Amino acid sequence: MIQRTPKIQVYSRHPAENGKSNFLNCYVSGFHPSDIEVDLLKNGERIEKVEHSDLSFSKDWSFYLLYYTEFTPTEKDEYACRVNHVTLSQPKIVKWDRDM
Amino acid sequence: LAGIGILTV
Amino acid sequence: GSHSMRYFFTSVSRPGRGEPRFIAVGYVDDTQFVRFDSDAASQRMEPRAPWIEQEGPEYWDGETRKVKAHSQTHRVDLGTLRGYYNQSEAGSHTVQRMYGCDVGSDWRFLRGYHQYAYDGKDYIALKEDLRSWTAADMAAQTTKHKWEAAHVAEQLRAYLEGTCVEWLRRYLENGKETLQRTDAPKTHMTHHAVSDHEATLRCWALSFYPAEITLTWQRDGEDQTQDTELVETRPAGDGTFQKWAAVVVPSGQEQRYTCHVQHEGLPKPLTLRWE
Ligand code: NA
Repeated sequence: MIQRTPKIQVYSRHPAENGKSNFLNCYVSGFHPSDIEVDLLKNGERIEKVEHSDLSFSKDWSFYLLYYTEFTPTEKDEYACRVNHVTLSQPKIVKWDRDM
Repeated sequence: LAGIGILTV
Repeated sequence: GSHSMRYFFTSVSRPGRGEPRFIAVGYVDDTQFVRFDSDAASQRMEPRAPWIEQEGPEYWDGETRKVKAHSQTHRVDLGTLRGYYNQSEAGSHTVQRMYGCDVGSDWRFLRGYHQYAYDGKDYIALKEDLRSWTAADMAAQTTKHKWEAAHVAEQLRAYLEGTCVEWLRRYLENGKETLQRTDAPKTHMTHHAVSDHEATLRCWALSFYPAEITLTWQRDGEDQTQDTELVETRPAGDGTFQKWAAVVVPSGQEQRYTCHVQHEGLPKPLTLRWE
């Protein structure tokens, strides 16, 4: 059966400035089948206040989803997104890197 | 949505 | 200038854990406006854009009735396809359907589409003329014969060339502030050493709408396609999109490299330089 691996991106909605409210996004795209676990992490702990988009797909049939939460960046806090899917042998963690 | 033409395969 | 309306449907079986999950979404261009989820409490088609909220009770009742009928047919399909492919109940399977219509800058019909997939691969699709079918495998020929005998293409063509286009035009008018805008990309490049002898160059496009955009790198005017990392265009969450392209280059060679951005909101394509 076809399986396609999620392509995971973790990023802020607006350019990050410490102390200014913003949104943290984890966009997962290009996956099949649709069953996927996505958590946003703060200092390695799961964030509870997380919304997501309605499941849709691209022209090649692969799915995409956005997970998002409001946040206020600081110097010290580390953010990440943890994703599991059949194509991944263990959950994959992608760290937010604000200096890309 | 389409109200016609959506059939079972 | 040009616009599209598309509906996307996904049904997934979950053997021994109840009925299949069914999710439907509709988009105008890159803007979602409706959803239905079989697992949700409301059991209604629900608005997802501010400009569709003004549609009255007849619209929401009618869209809910139609989306439930779509849910029921895709539910049956999951069983039918398991029969066609001699599959067991050990595993979950996925059906996807997408259909809709494109118009040009003058809002006249360009083309229509209706495509179906099973387990992530093409199954059957309407041809460009909307009068005949492309079936991807032997099991889809069976569907083709059944759909030809039931005159499905004639019904779909009528919807896609008529009703779909009429409602797209209504949405483009009612949602004009959102749908008939173009937000040009805000662009820049970043530079970061990865070692004492190489640097990552990353070309950024932010805050653009619609999502279609091209970012490319050149070295002395030659395209660097094979050496470029290009990420999927992603939503910012506010109705605009972002994308980047990167190359890793030897330090000292930055001035040979240029990033090129094309987007419908730009008066001219941009070339970004390190000199
Ligand atoms: Na896994």
